[PDB]
Amino acid sequence: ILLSSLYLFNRILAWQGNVKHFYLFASNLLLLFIVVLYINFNTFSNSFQFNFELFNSLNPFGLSNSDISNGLLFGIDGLSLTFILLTVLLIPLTLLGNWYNINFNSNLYYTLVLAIGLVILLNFWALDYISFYILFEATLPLLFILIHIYGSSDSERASFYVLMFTLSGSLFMLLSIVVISIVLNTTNFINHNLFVLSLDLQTIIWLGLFIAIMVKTPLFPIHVWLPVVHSESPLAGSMILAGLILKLALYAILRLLLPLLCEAQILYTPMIYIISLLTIILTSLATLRQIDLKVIIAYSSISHMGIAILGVCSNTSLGIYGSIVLGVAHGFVSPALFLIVGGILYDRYHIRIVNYYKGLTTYMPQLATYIIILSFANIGTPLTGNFTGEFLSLQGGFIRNPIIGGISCISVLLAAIYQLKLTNKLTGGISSIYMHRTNDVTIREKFIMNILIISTLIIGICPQIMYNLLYWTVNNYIYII
Amino acid sequence: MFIGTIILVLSFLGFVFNRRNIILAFICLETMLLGINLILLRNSVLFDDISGSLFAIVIIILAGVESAIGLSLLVSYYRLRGVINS
Amino acid sequence: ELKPSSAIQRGPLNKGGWDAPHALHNDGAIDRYAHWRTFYQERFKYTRATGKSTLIFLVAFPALIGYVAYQSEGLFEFAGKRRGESVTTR
Amino acid sequence: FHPYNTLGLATQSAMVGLGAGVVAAAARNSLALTTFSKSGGVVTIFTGASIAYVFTYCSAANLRERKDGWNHMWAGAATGAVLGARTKLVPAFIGWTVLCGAACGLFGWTGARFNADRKASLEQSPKGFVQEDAHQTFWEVVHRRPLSLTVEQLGEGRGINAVPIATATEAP
Amino acid sequence: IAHHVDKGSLYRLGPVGINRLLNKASYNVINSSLSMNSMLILITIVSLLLLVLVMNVNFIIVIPVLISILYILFS
Amino acid sequence: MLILAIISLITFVSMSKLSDNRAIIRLINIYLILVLVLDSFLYLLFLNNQTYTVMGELLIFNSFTFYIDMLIYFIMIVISSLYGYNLYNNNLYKTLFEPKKELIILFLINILGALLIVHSNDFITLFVAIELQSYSIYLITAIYNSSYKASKASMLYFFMGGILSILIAYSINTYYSVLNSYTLHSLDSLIINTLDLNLILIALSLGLLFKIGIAPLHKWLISIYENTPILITIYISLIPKISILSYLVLSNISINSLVISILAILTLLVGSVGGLLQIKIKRLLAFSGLTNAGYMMLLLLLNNNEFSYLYYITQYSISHLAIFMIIIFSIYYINYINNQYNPIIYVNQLKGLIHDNAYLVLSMAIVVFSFIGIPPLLGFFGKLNILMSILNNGYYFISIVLIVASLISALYYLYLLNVSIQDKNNILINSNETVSSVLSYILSSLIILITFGFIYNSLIIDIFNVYFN
Ligand SMILES: CCCCCCCCCCC(CCCCCCCCCC)(CO[C@H]1O[C@@H](CO)[C@H](O[C@@H]2O[C@@H](CO)[C@H](O)[C@@H](O)[C@@H]2O)[C@@H](O)[C@@H]1O)CO[C@H]1O[C@@H](CO)[C@H](O[C@@H]2O[C@@H](CO)[C@H](O)[C@@H](O)[C@@H]2O)[C@@H](O)[C@H]1O
Ligand SMILES: CCCCC/C=C/C/C=C\CCCCCCCC(=O)O[C@H](COC(=O)CCCCCCCCCCCCCCC)COP(=O)([O-])OCC[N+](C)(C)C
Ligand SMILES: CCCCCCCCCCCCCCCCCC(=O)OC[C@H](COP(=O)(O)OCCN)OC(=O)CCCCCCCCCCCCCCCCC
Repeated sequence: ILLSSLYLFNRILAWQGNVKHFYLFASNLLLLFIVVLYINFNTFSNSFQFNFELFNSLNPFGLSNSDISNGLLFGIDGLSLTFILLTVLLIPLTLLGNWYNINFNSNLYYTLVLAIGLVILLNFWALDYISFYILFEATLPLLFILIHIYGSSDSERASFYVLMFTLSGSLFMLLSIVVISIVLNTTNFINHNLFVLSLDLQTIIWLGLFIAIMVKTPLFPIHVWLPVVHSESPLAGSMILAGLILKLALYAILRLLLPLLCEAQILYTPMIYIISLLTIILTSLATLRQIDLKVIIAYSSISHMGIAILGVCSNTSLGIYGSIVLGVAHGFVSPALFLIVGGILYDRYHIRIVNYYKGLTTYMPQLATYIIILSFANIGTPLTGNFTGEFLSLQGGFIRNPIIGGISCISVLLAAIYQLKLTNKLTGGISSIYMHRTNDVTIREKFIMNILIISTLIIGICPQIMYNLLYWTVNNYIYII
Repeated sequence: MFIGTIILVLSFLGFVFNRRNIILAFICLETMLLGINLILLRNSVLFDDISGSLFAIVIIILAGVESAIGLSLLVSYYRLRGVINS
Repeated sequence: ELKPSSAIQRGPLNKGGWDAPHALHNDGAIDRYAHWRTFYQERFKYTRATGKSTLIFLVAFPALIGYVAYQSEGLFEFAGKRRGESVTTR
Repeated sequence: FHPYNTLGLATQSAMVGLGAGVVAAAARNSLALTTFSKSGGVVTIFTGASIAYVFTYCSAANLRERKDGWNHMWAGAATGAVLGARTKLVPAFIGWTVLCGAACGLFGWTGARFNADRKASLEQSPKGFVQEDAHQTFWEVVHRRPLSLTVEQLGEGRGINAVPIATATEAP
Repeated sequence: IAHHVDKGSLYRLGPVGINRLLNKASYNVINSSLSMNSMLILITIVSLLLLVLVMNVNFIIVIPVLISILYILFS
Repeated sequence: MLILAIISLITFVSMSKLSDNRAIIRLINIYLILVLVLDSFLYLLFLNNQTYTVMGELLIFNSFTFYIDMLIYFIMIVISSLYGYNLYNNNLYKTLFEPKKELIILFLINILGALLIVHSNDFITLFVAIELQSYSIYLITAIYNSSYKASKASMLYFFMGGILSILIAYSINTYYSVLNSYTLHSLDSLIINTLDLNLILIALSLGLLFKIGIAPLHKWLISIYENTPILITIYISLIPKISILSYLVLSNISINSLVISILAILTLLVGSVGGLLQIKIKRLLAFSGLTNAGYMMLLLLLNNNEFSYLYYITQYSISHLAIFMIIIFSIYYINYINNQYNPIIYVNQLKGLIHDNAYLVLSMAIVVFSFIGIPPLLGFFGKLNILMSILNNGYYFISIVLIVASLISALYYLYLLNVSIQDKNNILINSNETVSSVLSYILSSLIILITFGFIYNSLIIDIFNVYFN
């Protein structure tokens, strides 16, 4: 199979010359395969189901059935399945959004994009700390290369930011993982809630883990790399980064931190709430005085992640469900806004300064409708998944701490301010003098945006449709005596 | 222990604070080896032990070959420049 | 006498592609304003106003929220509280 | 905790710093009476750093009646203040203060040692799962901890109660 | 906020401040191929001996000396 | 085999003409390969961690030294291939890379010195092996006497090595004067408790460590590495590090040493910070070597460091060989040869290499990200094992400093890739010339090892548990 499929790949490359059709086909097959897996997934059980092990000593190149397990573990539960489905949904759209604007070394570009997508998808399958960390860092070289070669004018500094900040956080994560390894001599996620470390040791390990979470989510005050890396990334890099790599952080909290360091998490929760309220308020305010389109869209994601964090550390089932739903809805909506600003407007006019843009409704009414819909979705209109996520997250946060959650309810207003201030200038007024008329949104762009819009609407009208995968998870991590 | 130690330390200070010539440098190397060996041999005698004297003989031979190689290096260095201005 | 091999033939790096008509009329003033705003960090200096905003937002505001969040931890329980009952636990 | 003798220890530190600055000045001279003329004030650098660090460390340790990393944080802050006064600029002074204080606070937190405290380290400590009902030590792990320990360490409230809810709310 | 905090202080404790700090420190550590190196080796030997003497006396007293030494070398 | 090779080679090189140098070197390359493959089965002696004292208790043989020995042979094979084969067949490369007549004999003798350092059970053997390696490495530095910088380098090296050798001999003799012995095997826990040997043993360790260039005595070695011919630097920067570090690890005479702790910290800081402002390739690589030597120095503070040290030294040897070979290959695409000993000198001379050779830059990226420690490349697991060891033994502050130093050094590691994936105006159109098959295959083998070594991690640890326990 693998030999034959490799032959097929080689022949397609030799004859056609551009791998991108093969990659699109492949990613669609992967999506279908994951859907088949969902069909055969038992939901009346809190146990990992499609388990396999790699690089075991008895079978380094195959799967292990040995009675000693020294390789890397993989498997899924409902929580991993949700994000995996999101990933396989997003990857083909990431390939498709750059279908025409890459005219050089295109095969390498598509290879990097598909590789990053596969790395994240595999990362969600990881079942122990070491493999999780391995696949968690494996993206950074690919992101560095991609941003450096296929990025905009300031792409060199962008690539250095995206590598350095994430390494900086990941190495403290590595300290915590090394401490866990040498203290427990185990690394798995299957039974790691069974080990009850001393409170002081929990308090120490929690620091490294949460520093990694601060850099990767990001949270205030170490969020300054994200707006850059977004603004100078090419479209696929921005869509992947906004839609999957940030959710890797939330998945990291739920999988690595909460089951193992429960008591220390209980001790540290108000500090988390300080940091999340900081990120929400301060980044939302800082968004008001930006002049770049992609930078503003990037700043939106940080605030939504702040609300997600407030949900996920609320020690309530509603808070956790809200954090997950908000993560999924953000993965639907933010790639769409990035598609607009960095693939439609940027590919037509090759500029991102806000002053140039005005009154796009006259020549491009369809693009204006899309902007309006996506912006009201981003600020949390009900019947959109974003609203369900923000509402449930805020419920959990208000329960966990009434004052802090009540103040956090100002995020609704702040989000409306920056987003609608942007869309007001973009859609209306008299058509700009600086730019000329160009085509309206095309069939491909409309297809991608329709996919994202219908996904967010579907989970916004009936968020319950996710519950069958998540009803174990909403109880697996809350710590009430 | 006394004569050897003082030869070692004075040759070391001559080497370090040399700002006169490179020959002084060679000589400080040799005299350091001398002082090391004198300390060694006094200890050999005090212990009535042969291991000390065996290592002294080996130092002698290795200092010989080290001097040979070092002077060869200096000559090869000179061949290109014609003059040693230190 | 040390020169690269004569065997090598070097041509131009052309990037190919179709030169689209230029659909934006760049405004030099806007570009300079954008560049100044984009690289403001290269020229930032600590003064009285800048230091004041720093000490407010990075120090005073976090301290306020921390005092609130550690003082109020576990203070409230609201679920189904009735008349006469204390909504406070301490 | 029995006190550090701040005065004496600071005096010895003054002596050590003066000697170290003298050695640095002699070196500086050799590498470049003029030795102190062309010193660059290194003798003052050493002397001031020594006095500041030692005096602030002992002072803070005595006042708080504790020995931990916070004392090193204060002492590093004082040392950074001394070293950043040389810039003659308020931002640089503040930066030296806060950052040297942070670095030395990290140093004091890890143990205020460059090598390791061998007896406390994991390799020389009781580890693994504990036996029948023994008290938990720092490196040891269990399957269940005593609920009274949870209630005392974490504190009452926010879902931490002496008795499981369902048991407490059972009818008879 | 957006300027003074985000592109101000956070970049100070970020890419820009670190860039300046590393520029200065690196310049200082790079700032007579023999005589100099010989002086270096003597200075290392004597400095190590005196530092360890101090450590035997009292380890707390040597911390400022190490801080000052690093200040000389990097700054 | 090594002694027999040295003797025969002296005879042949005496009786052969200057044109036969490369053929002779190919002969020895194949001979070493044959020895490595046919005599490998002697590992079986070391089953259950069986130790053997040999030559009247002068040499010690265990699994550890057997592995170091095999590694040194592999390194010698790779290094001799660079001299035994031409990259290109043009006049320029005949001028650039020609092997001296006696170079191979010097290489073999320095290898013998390194192996005797590794196996040394007695201080007399240690000192003789140190002096053998030191003399051979002086001469290797000096054999390219047409270079002004190489001769200046050899002289500075002679003097610094002589002083450090005198410090070492002094330490050996003080140990003799206190214990009337020349063996560390005479040492025991009772003896270490009873007597204060700390000063003597630390002086011996420092005398050995300053010979591989740990701070604050680095700069003389970085200058030597900068000023030697590039194919000489590939060797002299590696073998002494391996031999000295392996001896120190095996001896374990500085456990929990406060002075070694402070010096390892200082070495990390200087290697990371000082390499940032560098613009020359080989100075960048030498500061890389300094930082990695710091990572290995940390392992001298603890017991049971065999696995972490072996893994780290192996992956470092592979990465170091590979990065030097990549710099060597990238010479064919530069438009300016600086001189005949060091054809490429400045990092910026690689600018736009991806447009000339995409896969060369792919290999460069792989090796750089190994150095930074990106999983699942080998570099990550090397750093992981080191962190495991030092955290198990309570070196908390040193672990924090190691984190910080890896972060800082990532900057000047990525400097190379950064300039390499930028764009050059004059892009290779075509060429008839083929890079030599053999060296390209070797470079590819190193790259594939770095990339896909991790699949064998669990098998390696299983083997290790039976040969080192
Ligand atoms: C992610 C951010 C990283 C930054 C944080 C790292 C800092 C770690 C600090 C925590 C920690 C090592 C923990 C390492 C765990 C993994 C390491 C994590 C990764 C490493 C990067 C260092 O604890 C240090 O704290 C300093 C104060 O701050 C002290 O400074 C000094 O104070 C003065 C000297 O007395 C001087 O005046 C001066 O010398 C300094 O002032 C040190 O003495 C002290 O060793 C604590 O270790 C130790 O804790 C104790 C009781 O906790 C344990 O023994 C316990 O004994 C009973 C009670 O004792 C308990 O009944 C029992 O149950 C338990 O057996 C020990 O077994 C040991 O384990
Ligand atoms: C037909 C004979 C050919 C054998 C030639 C060997 C040449 C060595 C040259 C370079 C060293 C390169 C890599 C050494 C591998 C370690 C072997 C071992 O397992 O390491 C163990 C000890 O683990 C350790 O400490 C850690 C070792 C650190 C290795 C770091 C790299 C890991 C990734 C390498 C993956 C291997 C590539 C396979 C691709 C299909 C020693 O094993 P051992 O002493 O029992 O000897 C093995 C039996 N032998 C003699 C017949 C071969
Ligand atoms: C470079 C970064 C670091 C690299 C570290 C790890 C690299 C791993 C390389 C990818 C290989 C993993 C994917 C293939 C493994 C699974 C093969 C398999 O057969 O699944 C095993 C599992 C159980 O099957 P079984 O027990 O045999 O019973 C069958 C009953 N009919 O059967 C199942 O339940 C199906 C399992 C589906 C798994 C989905 C995997 C998602 C992505 C697949 C390709 C990913 C390739 C990644 C490439 C980039 C590198 C990360």
